[PDB]
Amino acid sequence: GSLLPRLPSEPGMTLLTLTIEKIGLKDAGQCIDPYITVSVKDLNGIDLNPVQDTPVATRKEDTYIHFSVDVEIQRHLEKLPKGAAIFFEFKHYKPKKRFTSTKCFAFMEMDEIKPGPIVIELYKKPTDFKRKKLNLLTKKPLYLHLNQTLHK
Repeated sequence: GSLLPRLPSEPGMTLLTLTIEKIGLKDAGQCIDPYITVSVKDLNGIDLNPVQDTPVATRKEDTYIHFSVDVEIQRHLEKLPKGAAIFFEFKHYKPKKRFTSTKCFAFMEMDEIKPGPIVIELYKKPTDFKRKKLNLLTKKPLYLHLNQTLHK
């Protein structure tokens, strides 16, 4: 993993913690060494922040992988540009290919940052960091479940 510590607080500014609770996937339990890459991209799909990888999740069920990990967003919210989005890319080891593959992704726009639980739908790889063209992974109620906490 490469999860970074919370930034120092700045007066009058706000820091976001996203707790990645779990991810629903039809084939969750089949996914080997699953993890999530969290990035913050501008309108044009360019990294505004350092990319962060969760550690590998070990708590697997048939249709959920439990993470229960906090990710610290590496910029005070008021300093993010209006078209930014936070991406969550679910990655796993493909044993027939012997490499790590991005299976699917979720994202959230700036106007979706609000306290409390949120569920976000998954879109099929390859990740579109401009989120212009999206292919839904499943219509089943299998989502990425997050908790948002806004600090000061």
